[PDB]
Amino acid sequence: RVVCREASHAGSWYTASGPQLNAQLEGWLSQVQSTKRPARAIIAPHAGYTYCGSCAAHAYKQVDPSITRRIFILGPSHHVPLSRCALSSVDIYRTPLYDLRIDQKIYGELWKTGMFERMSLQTDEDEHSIEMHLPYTAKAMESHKDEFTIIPVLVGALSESKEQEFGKLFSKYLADPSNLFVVSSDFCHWGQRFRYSYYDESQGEIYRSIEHLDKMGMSIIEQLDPVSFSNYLKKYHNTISGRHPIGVLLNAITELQKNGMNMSFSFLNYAQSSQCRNWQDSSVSYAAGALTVH
Ligand SMILES: N[C@@H](CCC(=O)N[C@@H](CS)C(=O)NCC(=O)O)C(=O)O
Repeated sequence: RVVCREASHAGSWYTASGPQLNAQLEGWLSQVQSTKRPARAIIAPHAGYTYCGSCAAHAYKQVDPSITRRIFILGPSHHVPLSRCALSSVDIYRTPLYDLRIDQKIYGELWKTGMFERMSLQTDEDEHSIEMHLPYTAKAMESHKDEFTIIPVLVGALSESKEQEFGKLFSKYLADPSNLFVVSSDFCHWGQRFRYSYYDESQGEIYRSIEHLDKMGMSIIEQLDPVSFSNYLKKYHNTISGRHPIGVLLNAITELQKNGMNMSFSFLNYAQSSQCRNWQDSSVSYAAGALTVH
């Protein structure tokens, strides 16, 4: 049995040198003023750090490392035909900063729901959408580096009913101030290379239409409304890569509202990998945001 998941995208999606990566993350985090501490959930991108690291800092700066003790990371599956969610087979997730330990107690509880499959080590290491949050998490939590655990969850192509069921399942954990939910997603992938060319001419340039479409989705997320978000996906089919983890989060939020809790979500930074101006251009969008529970 292999006990460690190697940092299989280090050096290609982010800097492999621990000390240099540490300084790069520190630099991006220093440019952000914390406004939403202590975040109970964040939405953050999963592209290479050269493209999205500055944006992701706006989410990670909202984590209060003196409060958060367990960090769920829900990332969408890119390679495998997964219809449910999957849990890791290893005990430790490596990063160039320091290695992260999976919460064995919660992993046992989750497994006993019967709702999860077990992803192989090969599946685990092939996916990047969880790994891209490990260095940032390690950096955000370094002042308490030996006092927190992670709960990695691979999120497949969930049906609406599975988004509802997993949302209700995770809601009991979302209600605990010691827990943090990292919801991994990029926003619009625009261009012929993505077979996506939706364009609202009332917005002007293509990149402004992309910004408007993304921000329609971001505003719906801020309305805490999973049905509205599903309807928006059905209407425009925006290529939001973590739409299923987001659907899980929104259903968890509505479950907590039914239990009498009150919540607020705010997006804090929006960016595009480039600015599309003609039909042959392509770009990927990034958005960072935080959920506050009082
Ligand atoms: N170096 C990595 C990452 C490259 C990368 O991050 N590309 C951007 C687009 S310029 C991106 O957004 N990737 C994640 C996504 O498409 O959602 C690779 O070769 O795939």
